[PDB]
Amino acid sequence: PGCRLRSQLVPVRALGLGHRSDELVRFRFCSGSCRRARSPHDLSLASLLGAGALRPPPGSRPVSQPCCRPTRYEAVSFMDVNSTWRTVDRLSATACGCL
Amino acid sequence: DPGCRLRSQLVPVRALGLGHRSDELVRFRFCSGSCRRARSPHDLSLASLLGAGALRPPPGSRPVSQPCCRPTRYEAVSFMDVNSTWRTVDRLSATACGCL
Amino acid sequence: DSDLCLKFAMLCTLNDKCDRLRKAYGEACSGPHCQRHVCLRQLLTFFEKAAEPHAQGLLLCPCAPNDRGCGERRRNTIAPNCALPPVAPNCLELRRLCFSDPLCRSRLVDFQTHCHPMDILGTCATEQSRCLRAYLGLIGTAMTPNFVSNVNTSVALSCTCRGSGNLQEECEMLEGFFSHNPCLTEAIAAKMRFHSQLFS
Amino acid sequence: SDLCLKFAMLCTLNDKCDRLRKAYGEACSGPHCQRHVCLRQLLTFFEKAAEPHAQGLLLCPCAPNDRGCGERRRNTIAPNCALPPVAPNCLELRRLCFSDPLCRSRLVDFQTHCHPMDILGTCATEQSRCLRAYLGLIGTAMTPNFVSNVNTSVALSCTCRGSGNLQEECEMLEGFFSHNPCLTEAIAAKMRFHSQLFS
Ligand SMILES: *[C@@H]1O[C@H](CO)[C@@H](O[C@@H]2O[C@H](CO)[C@@H](O[C@@H]3O[C@H](CO[C@H]4O[C@H](CO)[C@@H](O)[C@H](O)[C@@H]4O)[C@@H](O)[C@H](O[C@H]4O[C@H](CO)[C@@H](O)[C@H](O)[C@@H]4O)[C@@H]3O)[C@H](O)[C@H]2NC(C)=O)[C@H](O)[C@H]1NC(C)=O
Ligand SMILES: *[C@@H]1O[C@H](CO)[C@@H](O)[C@H](O)[C@H]1NC(C)=O
Repeated sequence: PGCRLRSQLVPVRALGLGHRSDELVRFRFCSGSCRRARSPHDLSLASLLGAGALRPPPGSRPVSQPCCRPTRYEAVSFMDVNSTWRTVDRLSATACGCL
Repeated sequence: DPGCRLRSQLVPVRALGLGHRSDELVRFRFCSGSCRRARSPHDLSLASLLGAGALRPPPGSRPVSQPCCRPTRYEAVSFMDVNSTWRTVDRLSATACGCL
Repeated sequence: DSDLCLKFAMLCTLNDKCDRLRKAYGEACSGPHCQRHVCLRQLLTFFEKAAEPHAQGLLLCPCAPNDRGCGERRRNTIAPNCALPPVAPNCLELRRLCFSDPLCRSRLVDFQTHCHPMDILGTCATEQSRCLRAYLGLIGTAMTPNFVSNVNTSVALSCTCRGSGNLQEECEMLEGFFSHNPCLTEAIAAKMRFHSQLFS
Repeated sequence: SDLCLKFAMLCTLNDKCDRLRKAYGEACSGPHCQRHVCLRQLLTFFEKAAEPHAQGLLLCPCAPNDRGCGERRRNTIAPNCALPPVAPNCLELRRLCFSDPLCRSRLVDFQTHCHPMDILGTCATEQSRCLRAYLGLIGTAMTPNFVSNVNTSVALSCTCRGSGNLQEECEMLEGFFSHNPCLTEAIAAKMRFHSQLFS
């Protein structure tokens, strides 16, 4: 629920890597709320968004919290459809933070 | 420009949730927009997995697949309250933005 | 139903340059804290740098007679609880403190040059707009003038002539040049009428 | 999907096995491969992984015409990285093995447990001790592997060319892998087991 390292088996083919594989790999990523050290700016941003006092900008809406993000990574390795071992560095998260 | 940048809007002091009461409007500045330029290999694979339907939703918020547009610097906001007294609240308004 | 002092504050906020300058002194002049010299310096910059019409709208804003909220806003616009000493000194001592700083002496000279009445009617020695600019040019100096009331438009230095001794008249003359000066009164009054009319 | 892929995924599902497999996978990847680092990680894998996982990973059964299953089985140890690009003489390989106390130990074990006692496949000890000693050679100077993607024969990466007066001794060493009823039947049995387990 709060900001934490998460883990799931995913198809290598979903990773968007080009190399084709029939393997699943463990992939780790970061997600969750960063509602703790609540800043004056974020409190007011959240107030204004709640009061609807801000016209929405072009693009993404502003976030009123730090984002749950990875701080460190490890490689992901797998055998591709031709049975060649492949490795991609820094693809999988190993730690998270509120950034 | 939908890319991460500093945005400015004139807002009622009353909507800022400050507990000082004021009839004034202030310029409030904040950061918002896309950071897809600053995506890592992790970010790119996480965006692919999400686009692909590959991940069960974790509890709480959706994972983000790119840096967040966030203030890198702040300044105070100042106004006169309903009793005609000048008030200042520090670090309320952004002055610069980053893909963080 | 906002009063015009609030509306004129907001016209300043709407102008990029004036907003930044007003925010700057508002910050410098806030709180039970306040470094008085920093507040005074931000006031001086504000009247120096802001467009004259924005600066005169902000301060010389009109209030209905029974609108004490407007008058109180107008009287506190320059943050006097910060900008002014909490003890009002003798007016002649205050001018002496003025005379000791080249900038303040020069601002006081121009106020005397432009705001001197040439006749009993209140004709100014030059023109009303030059008098207003010289009057506002004293805000942030040792001789900072301000509205005295929330129910009328009278202005004064923050000084007294009590304890002026054998120099009582010299003191009242200096004080009076701000407190009961038909050139200054008429210049202020006309500008206030213009402000009411702009918003009518 | 084939049972080689299934057993690879059983390892992935096990946190401890997945970590050991990823580690050699990473050390044995790419054209930039560092052979000695890959070999170290293979030794570690077979040393530390649960025997049923390590055996399932490598000794996995493939249908007659399943070239993809056999190619996967054949490449599981990353032989392009683990094996020298040029195959030396087989006795030289043994010599290099004798020169390293760990390798020397592993070869003795394999010679002890995988000695055939008859044509039926009876081992000097037990089938399971033979398999353990066999996999104990992977990541050493005498790393055995599947020869083909269509059959289950296994061999060292070496030749008996340039052997001279030492031809028979050389072919005898090769024979311990090619013509060894104990080793052959132990691998074939385990593969049958893995088939039947899933079925
Ligand atoms: C705009 O509105 C203002 C605000 O009301 C009026 O200004 C006041 O004017 C009156 C009358 O001139 C001033 O009255 C004087 O009070 C002096 C004491 O002042 C101090 O004390 C009070 C504390 O309660 C403070 O408010 C003030 O800040 C000072 O600290 C008295 O000593 C004077 O007394 C003398 O006059 C009376 C009447 O003749 C005599 O009975 C006494 O014997 C003595 O001689 C006087 O009472 C008042 O001080 C002013 N206040 C301010 C803030 O300036 C303006 O007149 C009005 N402008 C116009 C043009 O109408
Ligand atoms: C398997 O194939 C290899 C070469 O592809 C061959 O040399 C070997 O004898 C074959 N083994 C069996 C048992 O047929």
